[PDB]
Amino acid sequence: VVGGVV
Repeated sequence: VVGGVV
């Protein structure tokens, strides 16, 4: 899994 970005 990977985190999103802001």
